[PDB]
Amino acid sequence: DLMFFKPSDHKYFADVISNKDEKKERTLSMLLLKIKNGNTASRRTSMRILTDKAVTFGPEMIFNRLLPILLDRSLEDQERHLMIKTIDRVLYQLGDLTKPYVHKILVVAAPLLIDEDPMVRSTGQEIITNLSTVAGLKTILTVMRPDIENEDEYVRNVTSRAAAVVAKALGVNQLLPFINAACHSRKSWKARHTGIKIVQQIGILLGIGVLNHLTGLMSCIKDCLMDDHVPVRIVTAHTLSTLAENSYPYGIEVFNVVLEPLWKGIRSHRGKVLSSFLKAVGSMIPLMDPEYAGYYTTEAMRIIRREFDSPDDEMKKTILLVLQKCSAVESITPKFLREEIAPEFFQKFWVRRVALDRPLNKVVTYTTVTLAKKLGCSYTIDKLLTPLRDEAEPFRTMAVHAVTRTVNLLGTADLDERLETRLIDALLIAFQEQTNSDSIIFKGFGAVTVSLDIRMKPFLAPIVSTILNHLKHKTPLVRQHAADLCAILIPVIKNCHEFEMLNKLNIILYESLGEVYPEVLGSIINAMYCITSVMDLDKLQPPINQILPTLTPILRNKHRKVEVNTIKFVGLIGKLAPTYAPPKEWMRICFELLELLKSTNKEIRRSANATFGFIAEAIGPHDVLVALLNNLKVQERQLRVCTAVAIGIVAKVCGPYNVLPVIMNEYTTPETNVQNGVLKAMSFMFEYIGNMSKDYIYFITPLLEDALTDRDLVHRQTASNVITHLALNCSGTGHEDAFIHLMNLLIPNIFETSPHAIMRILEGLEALSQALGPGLFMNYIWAGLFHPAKNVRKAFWRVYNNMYVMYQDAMVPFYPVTPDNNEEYIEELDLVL
Amino acid sequence: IIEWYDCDARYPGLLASIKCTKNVIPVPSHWQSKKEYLSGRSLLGKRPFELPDIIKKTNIEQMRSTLPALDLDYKKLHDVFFKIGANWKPDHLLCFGDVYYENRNLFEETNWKRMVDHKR
Amino acid sequence: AEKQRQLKLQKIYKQKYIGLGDESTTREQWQRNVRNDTLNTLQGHSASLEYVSLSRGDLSIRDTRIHLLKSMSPGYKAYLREE
Amino acid sequence: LSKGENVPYTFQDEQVRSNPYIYKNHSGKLVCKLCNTMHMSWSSVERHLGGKKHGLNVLRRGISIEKSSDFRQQQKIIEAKQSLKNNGTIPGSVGLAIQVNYSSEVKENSVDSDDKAKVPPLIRIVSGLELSDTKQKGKKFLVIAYEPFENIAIELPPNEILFSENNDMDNNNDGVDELNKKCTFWDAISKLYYVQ
Amino acid sequence: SRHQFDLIMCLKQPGVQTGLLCEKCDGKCPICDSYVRPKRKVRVCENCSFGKQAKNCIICNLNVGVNDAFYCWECCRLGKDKDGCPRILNLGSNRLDRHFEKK
RNA sequence: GAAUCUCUUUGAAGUGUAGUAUCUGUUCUUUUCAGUGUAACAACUGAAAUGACCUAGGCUC
Ligand SMILES: [Zn+2]
Ligand SMILES: [Zn+2]
Ligand SMILES: [Zn+2]
Ligand SMILES: [Zn+2]
Repeated sequence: DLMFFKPSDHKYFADVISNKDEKKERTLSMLLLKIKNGNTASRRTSMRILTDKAVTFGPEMIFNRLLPILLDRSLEDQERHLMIKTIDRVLYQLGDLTKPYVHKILVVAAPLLIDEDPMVRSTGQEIITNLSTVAGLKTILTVMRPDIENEDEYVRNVTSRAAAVVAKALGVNQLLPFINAACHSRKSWKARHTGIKIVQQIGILLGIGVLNHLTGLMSCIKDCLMDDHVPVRIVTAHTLSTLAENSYPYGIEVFNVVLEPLWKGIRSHRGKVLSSFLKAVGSMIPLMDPEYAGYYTTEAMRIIRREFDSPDDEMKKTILLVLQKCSAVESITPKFLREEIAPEFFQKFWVRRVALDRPLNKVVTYTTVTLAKKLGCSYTIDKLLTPLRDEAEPFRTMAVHAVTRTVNLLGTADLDERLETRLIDALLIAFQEQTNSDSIIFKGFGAVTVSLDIRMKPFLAPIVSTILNHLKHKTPLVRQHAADLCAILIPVIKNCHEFEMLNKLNIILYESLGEVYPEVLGSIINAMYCITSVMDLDKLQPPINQILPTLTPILRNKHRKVEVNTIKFVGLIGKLAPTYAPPKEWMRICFELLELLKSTNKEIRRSANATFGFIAEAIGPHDVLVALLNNLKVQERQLRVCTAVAIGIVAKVCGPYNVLPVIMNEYTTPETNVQNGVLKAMSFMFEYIGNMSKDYIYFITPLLEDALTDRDLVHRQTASNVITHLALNCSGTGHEDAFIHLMNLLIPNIFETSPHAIMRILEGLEALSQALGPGLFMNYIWAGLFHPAKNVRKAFWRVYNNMYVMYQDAMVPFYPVTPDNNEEYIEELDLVL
Repeated sequence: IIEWYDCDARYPGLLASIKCTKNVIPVPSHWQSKKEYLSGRSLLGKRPFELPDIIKKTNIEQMRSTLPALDLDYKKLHDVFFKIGANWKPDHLLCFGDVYYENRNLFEETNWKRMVDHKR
Repeated sequence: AEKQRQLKLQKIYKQKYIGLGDESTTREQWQRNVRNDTLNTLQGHSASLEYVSLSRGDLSIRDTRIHLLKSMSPGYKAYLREE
Repeated sequence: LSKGENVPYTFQDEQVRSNPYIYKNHSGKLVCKLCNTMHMSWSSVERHLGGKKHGLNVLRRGISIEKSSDFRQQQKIIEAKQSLKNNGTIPGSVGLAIQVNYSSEVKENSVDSDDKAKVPPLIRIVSGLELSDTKQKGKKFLVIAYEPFENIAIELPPNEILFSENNDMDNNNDGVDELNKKCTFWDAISKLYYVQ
Repeated sequence: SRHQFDLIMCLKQPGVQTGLLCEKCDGKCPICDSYVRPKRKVRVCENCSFGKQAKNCIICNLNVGVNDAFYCWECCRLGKDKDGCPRILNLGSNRLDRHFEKK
């Protein structure tokens, strides 16, 4: 179809606008166009054809036409990635490429690592890690050498990351002498620089794996750090930060070499150089020995306090990191911190201008929370009460975050009655006065209320006054915000035995349930869920049986969260209140969900399936199965599969004695899709019952008789999926004679191709290994184990690989090995005493 | 048991010992055919399904018509599987080395085994 | 893609669990795995180890255990021959 | 696309089918019993029927049957002509003779485009075993046909009459069959067809 | 993974740490993605934890998980429980073409 | 809110990733040799006899 013509890139293709090398030459570029600019159904086919024939086409023309496409500026993230995927599949296919085209591809996909999104970063890493095995060590090393000498900061940054991904892919032991080359190179300055950064991204990508390799890198740090070049010296200091953080306290013995020059750099060069240096030493702090930690921390804290006034952003960010790490030191006392560090902290770094920039606000909050551990919690929050009542809304937000992360760890039990009062007062003030739309306030406020609960009652009343006050408001943002706060505060109210207050909450929310805005309505239903869950059903005001019939129309509201919380709450009434709602109304629920689960949400769809268990416990299981089986006939796969799930859960809660006979008839129905839904529903209903299927196994085997024998690879597939769960949970019951049958029908299917069929059949045979035991399952595998056919062999050695994985000692007695069978045999097997 | 294709067995002296070992069950012979193991003409004439008579006693056959609501007693169904059908077992099953080749149909052999029983 | 993953998992499972017959495996390579696992279990279970000790009649049981360990390598036959 | 026809399942133990071939197996798919080919949709079924594959299998099945051992444009006014049966006799037995008369240039003045106009009336002996009503049967009919006019039949209870033995001296212009050349005359100038 | 093919696993010797999964992926056995009768908490090698990447969902590799992942009783018997470190290193063609599809 | 009159009626569609099956269309030997390939085939890769004689064949030239 060639959907969405690209005029410039197509006229860039030229080729056919309207001779085997001309035919492959043409069809190849035609396919490439199918991928880049084309129809989804078309490009999906051109992918399979291009990969199947990827070995046939010459990589010279493949990459010759393909690569320069990505050099244009008119590409889009969609299309560029559509070509990237072909790059990956072809490179991983051919597996061998000449060095010039290796260089071309590495240059083309090299910038991908720098893109802002980890989505592109990931595939940019994938092309390089797949190419590394293709080209090898020597090729890539010959590629990076002329590039590291480039004068372009951009490209140097690019192949820094690229070289790192190569080092991780082929190992950093093989690429390490190259790191020593660009590292220790006396020739070029940028070669030193990038040679140092490569160590950075190597440390980041390896993570903890950098330990065993940390010896060679610290050589480059110690020798190349001494360079007179300020940028070099800085980048080395950053490498110490990354390799220390990823290092974890082990590496101290190695870092002791570079430990010394950092301090003489600190006391002298100052400036941003001291920013990077204190970043490095700060990262060294956790790995320091307790005595050494004691000395060097006390040495650094003076420079920190002196540098509190730094107008620069970077230095403040570093200082916060150094305090963050030094907080864990046992040497510096919480008394020391409260007497000196903390008071000079809260006054300097909590100024309103601090709160303006988020990326700094992060480090501020996390640093403060790390301070809260050593500092007294009541002292920290004591200093944190004044920032709560400030009139700046983002500053109030940061003020909240600090309380959230702090109270989660420590809890508020340290606070006195008075400042505990001023705390909740401040939280209510900032909560009712909030201008900005953000989800944090109700979350963290709820965390505080979960932390302290019995103490809330005299505050618990006014808090709910504010709650209702916001529940009537003209802005849906504040509406759903306050509702989310409700659902969180519901469990706490139970601790004060306010239950009538929960009743009036249930009233007002139930009356506001008719709101037009879905985004708020969902949260309201969530608060309904918390209320009904917490409080006893009998004392619920509306009551429930009046609640649910108003819920039945809600299911058609579409959107998502409305059905999320709606299905959650309908399920809550399903398990909790079987009697209240009338069974015909429950049937209306069944029809509504049965129509509802076409939705694309796995949470809505899964929970929807789960509610049929409660509805099946309350109401007639056959009554549910009528609607379910009637819905199996629909062509839509989600309907078939998740109606099969519903049949499974109903068979779990009701028991298979009811559900299975009607299932078998629904299998007697001639329709394929129905039979598939039956077999899968049988799979799920078996995996949900561990000990039940043992008694039901024999009635299954005549059904699988026509299933496994059926011509359709689908029926054979899903039947094998039945044999998986059935065999796993029924293994060891003594039904092996039936399992022997079921297997005897499976063995002929081993040669069946396709990924789904082959993995379902493998898993089925592995389940049979547990129910039969290897010995017979072996006997088949043995009589087919080698064979001339080169195909039969490849097929059975898969089953024997999985068997060797699960069982080894189990197969030991069963090896058909005799002294005439093999030369050496084992002399000790024939010993008899 | 050894066959002409065993000549190209890369380790024929070994493969003969394994294949001819006591309890091993030779590979199903539908390999070397390209028919994907089922082209069977007999597959066209296979019955869709038949309920096990014990389950057919449950009468849901009449309650729901599968061929071109339905509530039943819990005690009835439960007893059919357990009280009535505990000792019940499928009549055919298969044996240690039984392997199902494409052209095979078990049903005729079931009526056969049952018939060797009744008729004397 | 899928089969291609099965190749990588073939490399990983082969690395962990040592011998796993992939497609073409020489009888010398595979039978060695057989011998190694059988001896492995004979010496691995204190039970079967105690058994082989008596039926063989060695003076001590660890002689049988370390015997099996030595018997895992091929050259141990010629080693016994050179005694 | 199914044209409202009902294709019974293969297991329903066979109402006459259009083509007694395409069936539905135990599953919902459609199959050609001869070709042993599965087809997803009725459109695929029609592609199969219009395909050379199915046809080849049909010819092979017809060969198996032998081993086991102008029609459109036909004008039809359905007008009963006038026959004149008469008991004849010669030597040495008894034979029948029919004298069928046709139009007197009354309506044949509008159609003269040498379209089988040169073709004379044709006779054939038909067994009553096949009729539009299929009620009673067991005797033969000496059917006589001409393009425009309507067919005509004459019952022949006697197993054999006038069935001669090498009347002429074996001359081979089969025309339509031995019957027509052997014993028919077509006075085309007067439009009188005699048969005996 | 059991369903998406291109997803690559870790398979190293698991450490003491427990893998986290997000509320979105909650309830799946990281091998078979089954919701039934979970048994043992997943354990990952230290190489998959370290810094921020430790907080990721071992299943979808993107979101930050609160919950611990458990193996099901079918995988615990199949032994895939003890196979190695489950994690998804590559984001996978599905999630990729999803992100590039929307933006 | 209540009272009266006339007339009328009833008694929504849709997506992407991987993968599968099934039609139909289309292709097909002049003969050998050798290699790859195959379980053997198949398939693929290379070359090319021309002449005479006898009743498929030739220790033929
Ligand atoms: Zn046909
Ligand atoms: Zn791991
Ligand atoms: Zn997740
Ligand atoms: Zn599992």
